[PDB]
Amino acid sequence: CPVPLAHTPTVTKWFKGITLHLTATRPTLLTTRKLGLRADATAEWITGTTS
Amino acid sequence: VSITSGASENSCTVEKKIRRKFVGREEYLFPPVHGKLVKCHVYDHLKETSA
Amino acid sequence: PYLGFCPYCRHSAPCFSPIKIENVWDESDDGSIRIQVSAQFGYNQAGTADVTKFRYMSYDHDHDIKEDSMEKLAISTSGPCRRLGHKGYFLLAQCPPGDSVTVSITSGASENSCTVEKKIRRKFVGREEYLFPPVHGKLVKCHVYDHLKETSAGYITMHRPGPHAYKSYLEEASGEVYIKPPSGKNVTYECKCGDYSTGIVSTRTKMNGCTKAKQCIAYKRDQTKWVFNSPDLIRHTDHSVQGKLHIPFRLTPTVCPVPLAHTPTVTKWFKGITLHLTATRPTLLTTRKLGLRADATAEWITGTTS
Amino acid sequence: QLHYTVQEEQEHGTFVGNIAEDLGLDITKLSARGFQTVPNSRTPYLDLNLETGVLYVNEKIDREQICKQSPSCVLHLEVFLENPLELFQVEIEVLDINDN
Amino acid sequence: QLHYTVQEEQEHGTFVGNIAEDLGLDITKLSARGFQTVPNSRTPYLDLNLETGVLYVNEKIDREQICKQSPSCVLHLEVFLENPLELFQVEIEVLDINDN
Amino acid sequence: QLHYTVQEEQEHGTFVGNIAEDLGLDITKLSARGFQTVPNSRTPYLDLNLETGVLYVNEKIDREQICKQSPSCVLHLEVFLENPLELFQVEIEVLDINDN
Amino acid sequence: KFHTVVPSPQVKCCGSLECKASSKADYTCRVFGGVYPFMWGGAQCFCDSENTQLSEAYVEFAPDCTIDHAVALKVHTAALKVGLRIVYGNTTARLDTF
Amino acid sequence: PGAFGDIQASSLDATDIVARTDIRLLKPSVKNIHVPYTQAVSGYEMWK
Repeated sequence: CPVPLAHTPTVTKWFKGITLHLTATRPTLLTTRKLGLRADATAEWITGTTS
Repeated sequence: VSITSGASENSCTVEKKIRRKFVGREEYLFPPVHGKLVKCHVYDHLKETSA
Repeated sequence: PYLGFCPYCRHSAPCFSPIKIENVWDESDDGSIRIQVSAQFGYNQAGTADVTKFRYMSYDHDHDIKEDSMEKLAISTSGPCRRLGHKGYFLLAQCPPGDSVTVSITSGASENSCTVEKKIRRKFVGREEYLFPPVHGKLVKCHVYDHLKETSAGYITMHRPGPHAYKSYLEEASGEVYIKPPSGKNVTYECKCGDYSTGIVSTRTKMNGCTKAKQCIAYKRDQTKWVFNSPDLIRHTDHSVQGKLHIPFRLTPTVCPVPLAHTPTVTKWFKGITLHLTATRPTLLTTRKLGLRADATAEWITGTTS
Repeated sequence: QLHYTVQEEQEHGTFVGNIAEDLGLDITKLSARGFQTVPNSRTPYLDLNLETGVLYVNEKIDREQICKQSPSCVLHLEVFLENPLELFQVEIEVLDINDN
Repeated sequence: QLHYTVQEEQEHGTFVGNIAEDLGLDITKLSARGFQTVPNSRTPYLDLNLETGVLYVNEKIDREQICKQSPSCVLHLEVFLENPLELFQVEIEVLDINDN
Repeated sequence: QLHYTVQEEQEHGTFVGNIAEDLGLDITKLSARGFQTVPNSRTPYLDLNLETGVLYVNEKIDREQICKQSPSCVLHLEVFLENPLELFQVEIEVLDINDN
Repeated sequence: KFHTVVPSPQVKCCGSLECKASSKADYTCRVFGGVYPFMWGGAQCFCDSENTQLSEAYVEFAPDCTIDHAVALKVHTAALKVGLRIVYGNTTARLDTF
Repeated sequence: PGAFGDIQASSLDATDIVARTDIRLLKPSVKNIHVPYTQAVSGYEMWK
């Protein structure tokens, strides 16, 4: 099945941290995880434009 | 499902919550022209297959 | 009239129907949608004045132009719509709120139809929603799309048609490629099998020094017709402005009737008022203090409250 | 709504009616109030004089390709005054040729 | 989108066209990618030799039986590859016979 | 549900089927149980004898007027009992009479 | 609302194109390698190698922007003008003053 | 991009239109010719 590819995010860097500016006309899944002892796993469905 | 025997519309209806579902990590109405491929499953149209 | 890449069709797959949908504007207060399409509606086969028929690029190997009665077009979204006007590459229609605009030139068997995703939702003008233009009530200014085909909303720059290669023209026999131009249709058989080899023939001509059809392309020259700057055609050598066609159905100001709410019952109390307002559909209420501190209050109200 | 009747096959410029007087609109003020057809109501068979309110047939009245919308053969139109805002309506029925 | 053309009555096993060669796919590699038609596009009238990539007529073609709601009598048919994923499209159009 | 069959063009008062007898409902208790036709299912062609649950022709049976809804001429009726609550269905199939 | 106009793509059969600078609003151009595209025949270029394909896009104003559009303004010090009706004794007058 | 005044010009008919809408082209992937692209939503619409 073909599936869409979301708009490429704009990454803004800062000291020990990142900011994703996201644009998605429809609900897009965002999933982040750390690479350490604790996953700190986060999941969120995002619509519209946000940060 | 109804048989339209002229004006003899014998019919039967049953409740079943048929939602619009999608596959992958993106909502969409139609399979987009451009994007990634992914593994999906659909019913085979060949009337001679066997589920 | 040019065929074009269509996102989705009646077989739910990539299609090249000459009815491909373009931009779908819907800034009309009445809810009319202006649709640009890839098939000219409002001309005869010659492209002179007419209203009963429309011309679309053909699927045949000749890939000429065919004219068919406009009665076959049935624009539909969530439900059947109603055509408001027709002019070349543009159609005006009013549609029920829907997620997708579908043009159906189909007639009986001829199930040609394309669909593009366009969010369409009922809109209202004024501070109160109305399901229908109400009989009574104040009239306010609004803007709707004009039904006069003459009135022009802009122009689109059309250019010369880029080379369209069609596989049937080329034919490879025993490792020998023979260009087979249509009868009376000189085809430019430009090919390169290790060396550039152009030329034009009108007869079954074996391209010498060439054995792979992958190295030869055959296409005719119908440059007299003009095509829209549609991103589904390879541009030709020159892509400068060949002509401009007016955009019909120009948006124009007009008057629209809006409803009037039920006058609120006012209860007076010490340094304060209570508004027993009442409204069936969403009605906006805005109260601002007449002093330096505006302290404006804004809230859409439904039902009855105080 | 000013209901009017017109026969078919009328010539261009054929008179139908004076909406201005029938609606008691000031004929002198029509231009002053921007008297003009409602854009989303304009229809090709009909045309309106913007100085007197005289209605005159714009196109040879085709009692077939109109009448695919109705065998009542209804042509439908609206007109308005900008200042003050006033909206008015017109209906035009294409009568049959009685002298067949 | 590949294109093929056919007429009615073509016998079972009538050659239509290799799709891999048209798309420049190694015919030997077809097995390595499990090449076959997409299960929501198949129809019985056409069938594919998976090893060679040759499409043939699998049941007698008939504009009357196949091509209700398709007067030019397109059959639309589709194909894919797994290693890596790829997908392709074929139209098969049935023309009239001039030996009428 | 009680299936019944009946000739068309039969006159008013022509007895057809006895629902209370076929159902086995105590004929004498019908009135005590307030036996009557279900409101949103009555047909103008038929009426029910409330003393015995006896259904009869109320108006002239006709395929052109009864089977207007569906050529399959199978009229439908419902009846109910209040104390205790009970509900029943009746299907009256209009025959193609052998005299046609 | 901007209208995102995409000019018709141009393909060099198996040569190579190059992206020229333009002045259109947010003018953007990119170059892609082997494409071997399809239009309706199934081969719109011979020599399926280094099939350079140029993509071009820019934006302009939508046709309906002639009416629905916002003007951005900077305001400076505002002057006050008043219309006055003055009546003295029995005689009245109207005037407008700054 | 995605904010008010993402497209600007001195007039409706001005040819000196300047914009920064953050539009990026993508490599086409399906063999049918088409140009795909992605773009931030109209900041004018967001402000509206």
